[PDB]
Amino acid sequence: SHTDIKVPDFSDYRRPEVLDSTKSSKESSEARKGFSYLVTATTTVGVAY
Amino acid sequence: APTLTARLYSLLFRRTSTFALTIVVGALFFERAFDQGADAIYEHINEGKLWKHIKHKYEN
Amino acid sequence: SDLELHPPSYPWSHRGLLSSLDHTSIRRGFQVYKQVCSSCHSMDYVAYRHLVGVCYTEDEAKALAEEVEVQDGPNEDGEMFMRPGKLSDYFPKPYPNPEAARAANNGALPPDLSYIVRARHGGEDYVFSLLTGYCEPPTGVSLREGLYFNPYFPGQAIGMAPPIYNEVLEFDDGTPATMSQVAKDVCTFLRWAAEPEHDHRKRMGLKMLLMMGLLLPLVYAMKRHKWSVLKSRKLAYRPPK
Amino acid sequence: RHRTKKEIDQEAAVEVSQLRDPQHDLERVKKPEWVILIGVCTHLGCVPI
Amino acid sequence: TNIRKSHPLMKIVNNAFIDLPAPSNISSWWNFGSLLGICLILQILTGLFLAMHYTSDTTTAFSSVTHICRDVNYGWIIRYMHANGASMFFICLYMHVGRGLYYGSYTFLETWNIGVILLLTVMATAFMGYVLPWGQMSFWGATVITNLLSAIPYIGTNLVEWIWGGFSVDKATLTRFFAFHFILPFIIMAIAMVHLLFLHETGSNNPTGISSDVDKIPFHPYYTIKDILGALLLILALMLLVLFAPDLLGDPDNYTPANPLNTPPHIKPEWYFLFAYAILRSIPNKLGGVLALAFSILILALIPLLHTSKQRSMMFRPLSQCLFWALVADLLTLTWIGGQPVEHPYITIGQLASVLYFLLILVLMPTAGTIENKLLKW
Amino acid sequence: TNIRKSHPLMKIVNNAFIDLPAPSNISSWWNFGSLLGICLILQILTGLFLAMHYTSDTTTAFSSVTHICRDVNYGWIIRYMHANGASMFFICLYMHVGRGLYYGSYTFLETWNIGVILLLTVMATAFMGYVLPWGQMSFWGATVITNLLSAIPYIGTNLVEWIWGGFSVDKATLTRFFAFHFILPFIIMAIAMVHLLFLHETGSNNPTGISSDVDKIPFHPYYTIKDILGALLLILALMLLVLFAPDLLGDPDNYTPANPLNTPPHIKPEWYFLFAYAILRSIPNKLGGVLALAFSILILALIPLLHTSKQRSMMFRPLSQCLFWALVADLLTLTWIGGQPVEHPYITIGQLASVLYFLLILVLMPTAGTIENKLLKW
Amino acid sequence: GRQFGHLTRVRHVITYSLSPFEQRAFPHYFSKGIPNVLRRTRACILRVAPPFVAFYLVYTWGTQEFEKSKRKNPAAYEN
Ligand code: HEM
Ligand code: HEM
Ligand code: HEM
Ligand code: HEM
Ligand code: HEM
Ligand SMILES: CCCCCC[C@H]1C(=O)O[C@H](C)[C@H](NC(=O)c2cccc(NC=O)c2O)C(=O)O[C@@H](C)[C@@H]1OC(=O)C(C)C
Ligand SMILES: CCCCCC[C@H]1C(=O)O[C@H](C)[C@H](NC(=O)c2cccc(NC=O)c2O)C(=O)O[C@@H](C)[C@@H]1OC(=O)C(C)C
Ligand code: FES
Repeated sequence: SHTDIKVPDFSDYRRPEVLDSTKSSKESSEARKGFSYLVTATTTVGVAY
Repeated sequence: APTLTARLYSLLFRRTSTFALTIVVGALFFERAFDQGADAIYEHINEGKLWKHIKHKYEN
Repeated sequence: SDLELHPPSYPWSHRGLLSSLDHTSIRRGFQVYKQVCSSCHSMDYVAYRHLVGVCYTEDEAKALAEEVEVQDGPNEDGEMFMRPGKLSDYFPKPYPNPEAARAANNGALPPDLSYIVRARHGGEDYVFSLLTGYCEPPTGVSLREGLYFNPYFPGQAIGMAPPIYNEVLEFDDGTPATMSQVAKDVCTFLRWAAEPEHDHRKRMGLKMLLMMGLLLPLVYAMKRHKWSVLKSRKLAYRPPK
Repeated sequence: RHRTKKEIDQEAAVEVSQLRDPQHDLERVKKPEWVILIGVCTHLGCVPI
Repeated sequence: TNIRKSHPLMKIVNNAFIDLPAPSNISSWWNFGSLLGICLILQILTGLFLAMHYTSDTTTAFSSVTHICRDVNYGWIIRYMHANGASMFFICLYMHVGRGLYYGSYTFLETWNIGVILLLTVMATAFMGYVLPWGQMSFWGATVITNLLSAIPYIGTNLVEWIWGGFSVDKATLTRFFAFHFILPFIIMAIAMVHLLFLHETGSNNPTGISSDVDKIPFHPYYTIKDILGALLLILALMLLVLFAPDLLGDPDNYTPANPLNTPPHIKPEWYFLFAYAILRSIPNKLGGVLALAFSILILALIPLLHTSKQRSMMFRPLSQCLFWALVADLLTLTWIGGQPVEHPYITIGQLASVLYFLLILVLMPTAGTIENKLLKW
Repeated sequence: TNIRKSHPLMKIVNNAFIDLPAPSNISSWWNFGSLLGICLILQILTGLFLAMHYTSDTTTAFSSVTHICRDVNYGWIIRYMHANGASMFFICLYMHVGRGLYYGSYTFLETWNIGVILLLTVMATAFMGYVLPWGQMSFWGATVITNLLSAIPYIGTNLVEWIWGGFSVDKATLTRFFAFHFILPFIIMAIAMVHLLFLHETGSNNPTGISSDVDKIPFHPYYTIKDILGALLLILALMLLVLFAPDLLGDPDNYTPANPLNTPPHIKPEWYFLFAYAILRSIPNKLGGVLALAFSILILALIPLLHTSKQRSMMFRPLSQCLFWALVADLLTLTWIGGQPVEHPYITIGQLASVLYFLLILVLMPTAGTIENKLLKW
Repeated sequence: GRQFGHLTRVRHVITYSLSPFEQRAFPHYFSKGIPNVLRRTRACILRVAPPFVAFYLVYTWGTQEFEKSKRKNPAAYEN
């Protein structure tokens, strides 16, 4: 009965490199983290100034 | 050929060392280039400065 | 007298957001100050050195400073002589005692000029209008002695003589000293005599906008990231039976 | 303050019992043509114009 | 074992903004607590740098400030950030109290009350603040106000001269105010912590007034970053003033030194006292005017005794929601009138706004509450 | 239920001096913690009343103080209580640190360390304090000292002029110091609480260094009244000075205004820096002199790393007990030399006392400790 | 103070969530954003707006009558 518990679909929120159920997410692992960290790196570079 | 962001993560963002090193190295060059472009933008939209006024008084 | 009028919007070269003052125009203005106002209007806060970066140059400032004679420090006998002019000291001029301003101009105080643009509502325009305003009294009316007429003035009964059109000059290179050209320049200088920081202020202001223009979006995208876990979270309620 | 003939008469005509602080004008001056006062408002000490 | 939890110091810091459970639910109206904090320190911080250059002494008072603005490297931004931060400290204080009523937060008695104590003190502080440059507004501002204690029966006179150091405002009064303007923000800062202490006892209220225990999130990520962004916004605003419109909220006549002989027919306290100003003079009484002025603020401490509704937030309360905005607009009215001369329209309307204020908080909102109960069948 | 225990505020107060368990055992050497507290507030309190009359500005500095002493109702007692309380604050600070070493209290690292931070800050504060009246000692006192940072390689010059606001001591320097002399005691007061926070983590040490858990008494009665009596004694002393010998500990020449032209061959910092003064000049080096001056105080933070004994208090340690007093007397020596001109006997003896100081704390006491271990068979 | 683990009692609720590095920070920012703020604005205009226009009307009429009270004053004084 706890085997009726499927995780609700998220395609509606997923980053595009991650939409495919047949694609390993390790490929976009670097790219995805890179981006968000670049975002904060720049940010902090901005506060720094 | 991976991605710019990917290659960027591996070589500099992964370790908090290089991550931080990158931003202190990246802040130095940013302060310089942003101050250039900025002041330039500030002058270009002006020109009643004391810059273009000097040409007249090199003497005394 | 109970009724009043307010100034228009003269399109100053420094009215726009990121707009510097006209340094050429600040120059002529100091001239208007020295030849005309300076013999009635104290300017206790500005100095010859303050002019150095702004309008004039090193040697030029020295020279203009030397064209007066101020009472320097006492000497050995407790003297207090006079000396050429430094750069150091300011423009403390017209009168010693404040009431001596009243003894000259009939019972009227020509207030400090460093003040001006920030001490009167409307700023430059009120001084611009008050100078180039000068008009003639219509019916009803009166006046005491020469309590001149001015519409852009509380009560309309000033004590200040209109020292505008007396065409004085030295607008180096060539500039017509008309009433209006003379008024814009005094004001433009008076703006700078009140808010010297004026141009830097706005230069930084540009960077402040330009910086926040990169930061606001960024420090906002950061908060999204972290809250996204919460924003797309899914609830299910599964009670027994 | 040097009061004119007109001002003296106007103060003498005022209805005294209607006043918040009842006082005749002639008991507030020694010479009717001269009123001498402390330039301080009894409410909060500002200067009356 | 995690030192972040057992170290006597960190505990406090863990409890303040790391592990403290907060509603997954709060919105922007909860930011003004950090903003007030930020305000308080930034104020303390620029304020201090001005003190390394300021003076006191009536002769040099005005002169020193100009000295700073013109001579002191960067003295201008510091001076203007201080003066503009002061206004921002009121915008937030105002917004904070606002958030509070709407959402019913005032049900935390001790916390609310410490906050009222926090209000009077920053008011008392900012008042002394503007007397310092020794401008026209500074002198009579410092006069029109202080006097009020002279309305107090039997001893009013004594006190007003005791706070003065003379028979008027001079020598004794500027140094006094500077010193008090220096020690107060520290004391406030303490009180703030006690405010915050009592707050941690219940945790935060939220937009629904319901109770978020069933859905708390860690202050870690969440509210730290939502406080940072927020603070950046507060910086944008403070900098917009300082760097583009330095005197927009400042009375141009606090320039031009003092003069116990003058008094420039106009004169009003800084914007943030206008609503209060309006109230006081909208009463033909020395005693009543000041009595009413006091009640105007001390009524906040009365609000909780007139909570009548069975719900806590106004989130689901249209009737009260209407009276809330009527209150805000009406305060915006008092602010506007306060800013005008005591003449024709302006008198009677500011007189109506006053009555409204007190009748709204004392009769209207409490009744709106009961009717809503009755409508819901509660 | 007893509200004295569950109310967020009282808790703190219950923990501070009501229910807190303390050794049935402590003696008078434990009073200086209250005395330092008292000192701190009384200092803050008279200090503030002087600020409502003081100025800054080099022209009026000296004038204002005399104004206070002569014109200000009671300004004299306030002024003298402030100046004398300042000395008392050192006598206690000194005694406190004394009590500490003897009894091994320093084993509470965090607490001891906060106390060192408390020492440097009140030193830094009191230094700025005496520059204020703008007397002769104030000027060169403010000069001889500050300069020292000019001994720091490569950047010394920059810093000393940055702390100065010019190229010498003037305008920029008096206002600066006043402001810092104003904000420091508040900051100290905070640090004190953290000092006290860490102290409550272990409770108090005692004359035997053993451990009193087996015999604790409530702070209630006991140490509250033994603190009151104590404070009365501190009042007797402070008042004895103020009311009978106001300038006994004060350099008579801080009277007579400043003068960058003069310098009166004598000049020494206030008594409480004499031992330090002696050390610095007992070294023919700009760098070494100041380096040694620093170590002279920063060595307290070194003491715990040289605890060598198997017992905690010196109560049962004759050998160390002797080296302790040799330290005190030797400090009394440095104080005396510091007070004398750099001439014949005085040089070589103050040079010996310095070496002694460092050799005693760094080699002698640590060895005395080990020998005692060996004697006991430990 | 109150810590997680001692807050309150919760029965049978599952909560699925996703890593931030796996989703977008701005899903349908404009697509779903605008419609919603319209919806929240609509939902509240009627309780917020009215008191403000009331002030607005009283502010413009108030200054009006202030000028027309003095300036307009004369008016007529005919003899
Ligand atoms: C371009 C040079 C001058 C400028 C810009 C200037 C500008 C001003 C301004 C802005 C005021 C105060 C206006 C106000 O209260 O709103 C004033 C007051 C006055 N100044 Fe001038 N003025 C100048 C030259 C003079 C001269 C030459 C005299 C000598 C006749 C003079 C004597 C006065 C007097 C008597 C007043 C008092 C007006 C009053 O308050 O009743 N000023 N001036
Ligand atoms: C020194 C000025 C003040 C500071 C620094 C301050 C700081 C804070 C902080 C940090 C919070 C938590 C974050 C938040 O809810 O926004 C808060 C909440 C609160 N404050 Fe203040 N505040 C100050 C003035 C006030 C005022 C004026 C009041 C009301 C008279 C007040 C009563 C409250 C209440 C009742 C809460 C609870 C809010 C809630 O739970 O939703 N405090 N304050
Ligand atoms: C204890 C830290 C503070 C210090 C050291 C400080 C010191 C000063 C000094 C020396 C001045 C005169 C210089 C000037 O006017 O620019 C001043 C002005 C002022 N500060 Fe503070 N103050 C502090 C905290 C505050 C606080 C908490 C407030 C309230 C927001 C405040 C609001 C003001 C105001 C209103 C003025 C006068 C307004 C003006 O500049 O035109 N300051 N302060
Ligand atoms: C702001 C100045 C200081 C204040 C207000 C202060 C306050 C106190 C108080 C109230 C106590 C407990 C009562 C007592 O043992 O006497 C204490 C104990 C202690 N303090 Fe301080 N103190 C100050 C400076 C110092 C200094 C200079 C040190 C050493 C550098 C220090 C390190 C200690 C230690 C180690 C104890 C524990 C004493 C024991 O357990 O026997 N504190 N202090
Ligand atoms: C924040 C509270 C304090 C304030 C407001 C304050 C303010 C002042 C002022 C205005 C003076 C100059 C008037 C005079 O010399 O009598 C002064 C002198 C002094 N105070 Fe403070 N101070 C405070 C705390 C302290 C502290 C913590 C100490 C260190 C025990 C201290 C020790 C001194 C000293 C040494 C002097 C100069 C010595 C002398 O009077 O001859 N005061 N203080
Ligand atoms: C020195 C900086 C370290 C912070 C420690 C002191 C500061 C402190 O205690 O930090 C936390 C952050 C404290 N609460 C909040 O901010 C806070 C609480 C609920 C929700 C939100 N936001 C959005 O929902 C909040 O932002 C808060 O913001 O109070 C400040 C007034 C206090 O500041 C003070 O005391 C002053 C007396 C220092
Ligand atoms: C305002 C007065 C209420 C007291 C609360 C603050 C004061 C406080 O915390 O009180 C208790 C009394 C605290 N400890 C002791 O006195 C104490 C402890 C062990 C033994 C003895 N005596 C004899 O064996 C003691 O006397 C102590 O004395 O610390 C003061 C420095 C502190 O004072 C401070 O913080 C200042 C920062 C205020
Ligand atoms: S009417 Fe209130 S102070 Fe004059």
